[PDB]
Amino acid sequence: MRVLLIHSDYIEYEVKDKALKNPEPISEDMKRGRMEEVLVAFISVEKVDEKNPEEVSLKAIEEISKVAEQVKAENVFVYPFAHLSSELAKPSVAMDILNRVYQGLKERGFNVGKAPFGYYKAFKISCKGHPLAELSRTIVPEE
Amino acid sequence: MRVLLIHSDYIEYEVKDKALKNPEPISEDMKRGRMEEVLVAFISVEKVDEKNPEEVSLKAIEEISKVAEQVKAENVFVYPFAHLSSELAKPSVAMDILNRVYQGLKERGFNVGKAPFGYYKAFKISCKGHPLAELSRTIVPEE
Repeated sequence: MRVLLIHSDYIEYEVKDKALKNPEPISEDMKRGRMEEVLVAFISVEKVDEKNPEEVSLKAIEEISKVAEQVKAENVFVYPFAHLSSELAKPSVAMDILNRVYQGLKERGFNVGKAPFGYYKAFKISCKGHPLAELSRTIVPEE
Repeated sequence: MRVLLIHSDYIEYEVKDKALKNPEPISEDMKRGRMEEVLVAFISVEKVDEKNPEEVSLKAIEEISKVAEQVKAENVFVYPFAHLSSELAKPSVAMDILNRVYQGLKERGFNVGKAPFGYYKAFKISCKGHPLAELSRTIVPEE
């Protein structure tokens, strides 16, 4: 897994066309969203993550929480984002892990939003300028 | 080299703290910038690019131009962005290549903007939702 963490004044998205034939099933509330004062976690789920979805997710949950604690973010947004790696996971495993991370973060007491997997999305973001406001993390299972 | 190409209604930045000890020397006009209706090229210059800075840059110039032609963008923005790879180039070579790409794109008749290398930057972007509006490219020299 590769994660890009961006501490942002806001994130906003609107689901547009489908990018896969079998994308994530969505409800009407899921086709747009906005959070403010938010650590946006852009996530690429990778092939090696398929060895241990649970271990990878837990490690991601810990890393994302730690950065949110550092920048004092109470809001986290899980934004699926394939472009951080070419070594991508099967879409079913990607969704599995994205969900594990999303749920895990709520279980830690954050307010967490998400964008659905497998659609093209318009999105707006404003990245605060700070040293810890734009970070990247590599998280992989122990083999 | 890894490039993330985002067709955007706008990009905007404001240079904040320095992220390196020897960043790119900047003038006062360089510390903020805005373009609209713009193909934003987020660029990670990689270690393997040091074998042939010229060849890599030319390949990048061609790929970025082609995408701008597809989405009919007349404005391009070169945004240095280390997070697309862990296999990073020496900062001097990174700046060399970023400049080659920037200049090359102007020589093709685009209006081109850039953000300086080596600073933390606040930035705002709005990505159009379209299928070709958020793309990634790997460009490396032939060995």
